[PDB]
Amino acid sequence: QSTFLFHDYETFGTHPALDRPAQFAAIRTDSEFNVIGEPEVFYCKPADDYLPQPGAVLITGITPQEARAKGENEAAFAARIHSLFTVPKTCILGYNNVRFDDEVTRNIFYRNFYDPYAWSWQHDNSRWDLLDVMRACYALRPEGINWPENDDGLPSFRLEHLTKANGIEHSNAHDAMADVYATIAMAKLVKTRQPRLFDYLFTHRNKHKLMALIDVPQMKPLVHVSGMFGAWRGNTSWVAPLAWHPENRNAVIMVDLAGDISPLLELDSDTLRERLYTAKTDLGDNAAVPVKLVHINKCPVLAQANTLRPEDADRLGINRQHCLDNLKILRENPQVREKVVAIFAEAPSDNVDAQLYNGFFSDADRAAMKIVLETEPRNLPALDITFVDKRIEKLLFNYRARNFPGTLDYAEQQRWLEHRRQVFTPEFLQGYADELQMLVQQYADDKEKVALLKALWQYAEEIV
DNA sequence: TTTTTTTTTTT
Repeated sequence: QSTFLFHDYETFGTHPALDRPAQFAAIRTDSEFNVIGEPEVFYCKPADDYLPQPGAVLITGITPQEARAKGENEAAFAARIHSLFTVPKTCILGYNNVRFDDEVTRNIFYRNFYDPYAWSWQHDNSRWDLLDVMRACYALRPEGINWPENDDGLPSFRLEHLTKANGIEHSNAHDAMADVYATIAMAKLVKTRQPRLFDYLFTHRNKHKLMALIDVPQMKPLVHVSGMFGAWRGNTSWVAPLAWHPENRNAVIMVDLAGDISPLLELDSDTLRERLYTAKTDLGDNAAVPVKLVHINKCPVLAQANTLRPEDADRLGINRQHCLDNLKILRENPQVREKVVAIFAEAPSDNVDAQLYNGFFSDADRAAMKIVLETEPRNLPALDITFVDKRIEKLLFNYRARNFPGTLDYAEQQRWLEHRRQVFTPEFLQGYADELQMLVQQYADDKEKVALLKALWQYAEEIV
């Protein structure tokens, strides 16, 4: 039988490729989300070349020390996660996971000699994200479920706010599992209150399932939901697919039909290209370019035209007319599509860890890495295999120097400290201080928080 | 199998 898999991370920072993980959580589930298997949780040892960015530690409450003690080396952290995720017929998911938690999962596998995509592709493996489903469910069919309004009075879509607003427990928040359960809790709330909707979002999660909606030459008007539209509009507005992104066929070029199209008609690409790369403030007394890219491969909420009903669009405030007129004009303008699609025809990182998306690895290397996966820590020095990619030869030096310091050789050991020297440069460390200071000054009142700010400096000493 | 500015989200 096919299964879901609700997972969650706790990291030492936002950026997946640079900031490292700290904790993991996961639960296997059936077609109706009921709890199969043993709840799995590990910790990840932070290597001797990285300092957690305070903000992460303050909100997680998880110090590196704790992780160094409780946790396994990143290789095992990967392996153990890879082994859960490689299970066939699985829909691996979480909250914001596609935007975040999964990326980490990629960079981990990338770092530790694995396929960072296969886990959500090979042997009938898919993925999903409830965050969009919440926004959608509020936007279109909010019957039954509660949604919390903020200070100003706009709907929140935090897990911590949605849980407390739906009876689900979230004492001990930002605790790997506590989320993973409270994450499942919502799926059963959406399959209950609007399975009508749920199955729609679900079945159309896959790439090939989305093309059904996207009619490009004729520009069929679809309903879309992203946080990018913002809470003020209920994260919703109709869109018309102009074209497939020139340099990235995983992206479709859409038009916000709720906005003011005229710029598209009354400017050239090189201005529009400036006007959409213009920020929300310095676009002064003008209109904003109502264009956006929807990425098909990222479980986007795409629905059929009439899905959004007059009962809903009135509740929200989106102006049916404007979107139609604008469509009429867009279909009556076969050159809007000309420049807009030109815009996206203008095309680099230095650190190997962030060098994930430099294409893919050739079948020659795919083997060569899988063979490095066979080699026991002993023989990594010994084995002679040729590599096409320059990224691997680098990755292998780090891989050993973090996960297996015992394997290091007299020279390597001193190259590693010379790396650590280039990493931990005086002023760079000073920053860390200024930050810790400023924060402890900010969070001076609290003792339990400061307790961490202390520990991070303690860590920042001994590690250096 | 893959990636500048919206907006909100997770750590």
